[PDB]
Amino acid sequence: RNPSRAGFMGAMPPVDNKRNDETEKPDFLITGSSGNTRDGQLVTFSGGARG
Amino acid sequence: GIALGMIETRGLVPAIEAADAMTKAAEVRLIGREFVGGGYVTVLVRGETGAVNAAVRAGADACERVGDGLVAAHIIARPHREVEPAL
Repeated sequence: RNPSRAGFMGAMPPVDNKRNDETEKPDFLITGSSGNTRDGQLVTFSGGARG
Repeated sequence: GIALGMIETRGLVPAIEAADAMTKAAEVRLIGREFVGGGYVTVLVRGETGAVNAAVRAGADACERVGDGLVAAHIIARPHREVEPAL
């Protein structure tokens, strides 16, 4: 029909998954992070260093 | 409560945790907290033999896993008359 054009050469834009970094371990629960286990910031030695 | 127990550890995260368990366990009286020096902290407790035993065992096993934990803990059933100079 109406002559379109191709151009581009690279198709879809390179969208990055904002989720990345990781590297270290999330800061001892209580601030974010799902799943997991450990303790409700119990008096247990874990407490802060619950990990 | 002539029967005497005492909880000693390195740093007082376990010391106050154990003392909390002490008072938490029975009608025991915390008579003194002492800074040994070099990081050791001691907490004294007075009461009868059974109550002191329950308190000391509860606190010791509770505090063995917190931070750096207990160092040692035992009980005196019939403390000598020198306890008053000792406190």
